[PDB]
Amino acid sequence: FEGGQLPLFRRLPKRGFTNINRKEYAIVNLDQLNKFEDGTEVTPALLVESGVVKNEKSGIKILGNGSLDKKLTVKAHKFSASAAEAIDAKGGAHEVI
Amino acid sequence: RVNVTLACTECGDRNYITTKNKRNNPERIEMKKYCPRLNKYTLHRET
Amino acid sequence: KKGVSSTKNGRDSESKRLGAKRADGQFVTGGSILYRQRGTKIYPGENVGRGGDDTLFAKIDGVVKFERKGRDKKQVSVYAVA
Amino acid sequence: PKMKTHRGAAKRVKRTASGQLKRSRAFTSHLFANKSTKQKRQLRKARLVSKSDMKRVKQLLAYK
RNA sequence: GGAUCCUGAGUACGACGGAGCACGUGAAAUUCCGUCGGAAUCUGGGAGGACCAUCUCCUAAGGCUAAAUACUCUCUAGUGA
RNA sequence: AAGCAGUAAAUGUGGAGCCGUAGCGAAAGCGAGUCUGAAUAGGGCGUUUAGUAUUUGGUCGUAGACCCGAAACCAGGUGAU
RNA sequence: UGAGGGUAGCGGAGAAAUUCCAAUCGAACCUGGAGAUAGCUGGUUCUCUCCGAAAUAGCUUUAGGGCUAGCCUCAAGUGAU
RNA sequence: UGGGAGUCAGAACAUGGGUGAUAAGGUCCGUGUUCGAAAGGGAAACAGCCCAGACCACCAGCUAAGGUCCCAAAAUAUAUG
RNA sequence: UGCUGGAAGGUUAAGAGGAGUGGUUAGCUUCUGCGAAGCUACGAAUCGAAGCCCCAGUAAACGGCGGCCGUAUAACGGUCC
RNA sequence: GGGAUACUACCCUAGCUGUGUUGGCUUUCUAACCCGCACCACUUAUCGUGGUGGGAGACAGUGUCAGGCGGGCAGUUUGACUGGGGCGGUCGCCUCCUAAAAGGUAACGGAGGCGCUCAAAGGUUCCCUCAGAAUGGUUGGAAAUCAUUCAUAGAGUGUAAAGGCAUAAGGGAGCUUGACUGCGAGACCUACAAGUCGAGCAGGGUCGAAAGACGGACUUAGUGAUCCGGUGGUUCCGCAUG
Repeated sequence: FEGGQLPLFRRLPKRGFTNINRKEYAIVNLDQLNKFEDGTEVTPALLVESGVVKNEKSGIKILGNGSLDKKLTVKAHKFSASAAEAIDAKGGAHEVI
Repeated sequence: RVNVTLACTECGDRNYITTKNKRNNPERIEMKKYCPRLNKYTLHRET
Repeated sequence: KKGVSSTKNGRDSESKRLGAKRADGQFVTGGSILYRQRGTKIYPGENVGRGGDDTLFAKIDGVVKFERKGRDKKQVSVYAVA
Repeated sequence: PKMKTHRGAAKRVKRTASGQLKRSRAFTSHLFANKSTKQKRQLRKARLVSKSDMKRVKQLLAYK
């Protein structure tokens, strides 16, 4: 309050809404996988244990910023474009659940 | 001297606005101008 | 107090801050303003746009040169030497 | 107890990357017949809160 | 098996107006109120927060119910940077 | 964290849960890109490590909230010695 | 003029006058809400050092109140800016 | 950059201007200065004028504004009128 | 104006007449209406109490009991209202 | 001619009878229901009770719903500025002067405009170029119209004043429709809200042979958030899925 001069929050208009089931997942980028081996199957509950993930949010999803140093295979929900790209660049693949 | 909010040929909503008068310009006017679904200056008409 | 009566003429305009904003030798931006006027007191010359309200801008970045324009008028000549 | 939040203001702005707050403009949502094109373009935008009002309001938003 | 049978009537439900239910006769779909009306009885019905399809859960209108909680006029004993 | 062993303690036990580690966009979505979309452009937001838990101090906020002090309003009662 | 009775506060009474209804009334007194409220006055408890203002915009059902700006202070950073 | 504030009644002089009556120790703006928030000396006393800022001593000295017959420190000084 | 009264010329609730109907969909045709007899529910031709106009009356009701030229309905003729 | 008799909604001009059965309106009954309605008595309680007869009577009243009145009642409001309140006034924008040669700035201080207008007064090519003055003459109230020569834009420019203007931004001829979509670094303003000018970029067209040049009028004013409501489209979502 400012002594009657209009609050900003009625000077300005309400907008927008919430897609109430907003879905982004337990996310993970790339380079964290360097802890693992080559060829090793890297799975959801594995990574839960491994502690790159603390819990599932709405599933899992990936992003390609890091660098892998590990040809190997995954079982995931979701992927970026670069994601499976750079899996199979070294090789290995993505049993996309 | 009053307003005119025009309906395009097929651009399908309420975009363009101008001034005219029903005394100097008593009838429905129309002329060329750029609409977006076309990439060109097409004709549009009064409603 | 007592009867003081109807009363009118206290009417004036919330002003505008006109004139210049930059000066001789000074270096500028692309959408930079150089002057706020009305009419033409000065005349855009080199690399100078003129917006609607007789506002002038320099089309480029660079430095300024005011100077005479006619025999008795004045202009601008922006140069982007660097 | 717990603070509460200005729900009406929650309905009115978006938080940013660092800490800032992205506001929807105003002078909209009605007639633009009396208006111009550059205006309708530059109002189809969104801007930021200023630190001044931010000081005014900082304790309002614990929960964004 | 259930083929047949009993399955909670002025009830359910609706209109009106009032509250409550975070939420405005409301969405109040849910639940009560008072005035008018006013149902099926499975082979049917109820819901699924505008709302319905399909789908699903249940099968209303009959009753009883410890434990896990609450406060201290108490009493006892004790404690008090 | 609740909760539990414990003893009006610690400690231990206790992972439901909370924050962060990717952002963009009302949203659908996408992702070091995203939004707008016509490109990335274009610019906004980004982008390009370090934060976390407890505590001290300051400040703010809700609770009378530095202290005293009205006129008055309401509810229920007393009074015609 | 007495002794006994009857009228109650949004009310009573009233040869009317805001006049009376326990030394007081333009609607009493007791308690309670209630630490009612108070942009209003007053008040606010030992020391030394260092820095050190303002009384101006501007919008206000606002003018002796407020809000930011302004001008202070403190520590983080920068670096001649 | 960010943390914590108070200030919104200002006053007088010079100065500029308006207004008023080339009124007002007026009134409104402005440019300076002092007080407020700053003691000391000078103007007899004399918040704003002149000189001028105190860290504490000290029976030391030099000067400023101003002053030099007595109260009261300093020239009855010179020379001129 | 208020009060009463009235032709009531007509205009006027809670009242009726009924031609026809969501979101989703069992319904007449597998590009398609009898709205019938279907969940969060519905239409007009028309009239329609109190009244609303219209007209009377209405001054020990309220009210006015006026005004101009010549004139401090304080005279008069022109006088208006 | 005044509508208008094929069928004819139905028909005043109707007639007539009540029919699945019922109430249209008014009556008669009366139980209902009532009766501060009189006699009998429990109860010497005549209260109440219940007979009695009489009344009225399906009426109102009563419950809900509805709508007209309602200082009878109750709670609120009843702006500020102000050389005290005060009546008067004024309260939102634009031009100038005060304003002190950057800008900026007061006064219940001085003067003036505004709550729009131009589809041509706009856009774009190609022409024109002053009123006015005298000069002077059918006109003539000198002057109109016309004409000679100078006139400073004194012309004039849609909207007050200001600057500015013959690049004409003034005036015409023709063309038309940029009074275009999606953007823009950037800069001004300012406390905030806001507000203001843009290179240019795609794009794409008008006119123009083009060159290119047009993102509304020479500038400035033309009412004002937001919520709410409405409307149409709709990368959206929208509930177990649809």
